Amino acid sequence: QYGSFCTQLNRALTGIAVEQDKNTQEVFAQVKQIYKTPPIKDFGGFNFSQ
Amino acid sequence: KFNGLTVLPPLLTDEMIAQYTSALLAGTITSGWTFGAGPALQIPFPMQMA
Amino acid sequence: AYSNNSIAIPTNFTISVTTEILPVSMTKTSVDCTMYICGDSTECSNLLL
Ligand SMILES: *[C@@H]1O[C@H](CO)[C@@H](O[C@@H]2O[C@H](CO)[C@@H](O)[C@H](O)[C@H]2NC(C)=O)[C@H](O)[C@H]1NC(C)=O
Ligand SMILES: *[C@@H]1O[C@H](CO)[C@@H](O)[C@H](O)[C@H]1NC(C)=O
Ligand SMILES: *[C@@H]1O[C@H](CO)[C@@H](O)[C@H](O)[C@H]1NC(C)=O
Repeated sequence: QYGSFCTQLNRALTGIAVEQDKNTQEVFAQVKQIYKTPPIKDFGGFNFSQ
Repeated sequence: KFNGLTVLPPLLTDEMIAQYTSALLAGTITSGWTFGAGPALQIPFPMQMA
Repeated sequence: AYSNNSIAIPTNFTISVTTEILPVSMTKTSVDCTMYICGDSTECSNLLL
């Protein structure tokens, strides 16, 4: 009988949970494919091994 | 893990977000920005700095 | 692959238009305690004040 105070917290709280998935999806998902570095890694001096 | 409290994992596992990071690093050194603006291209890195 | 003396120059172009959606305003609303918490009630209105 206290009302819908219970649900509003749950539904509102879940919004942040779904929000996090949308945050990461729009940060790292910037390419429509997958790229692999070439086997030989001669880059004219630069070392990317780090 | 207390009462009524729970935690859900991120959308992308760290083992997977590394996949996006690997692709972006692999695509940036082998195709400059060309992969972002269209298909990736073979522009070698030593001259890409130029 | 890679090559010290290699290049890449586009020989053609394609014009593209993309749509970006941005909200600029939301429905403005106003609420009144004198009518919300208490409805045309003298005793309730007196208690509220
Ligand atoms: C990795 O980057 C560094 C940049 O200098 C280089 O690795 C060095 O290689 C020399 C040659 O044996 C070593 O004495 C150094 O200890 C290495 N590290 C550093 C920090 O100097 C190299 O250009 C790149 N390639 C490799 C395989 O390390
Ligand atoms: C690039 O590397 C090749 C090795 O195949 C070398 O012959 C060439 O001289 C290098 N370019 C420059 C500008 O040093
Ligand atoms: C560029 O691409 C368009 C695509 O239809 C084509 O009609 C045009 O002939 C191309 N330009 C050249 C110089 O090939």
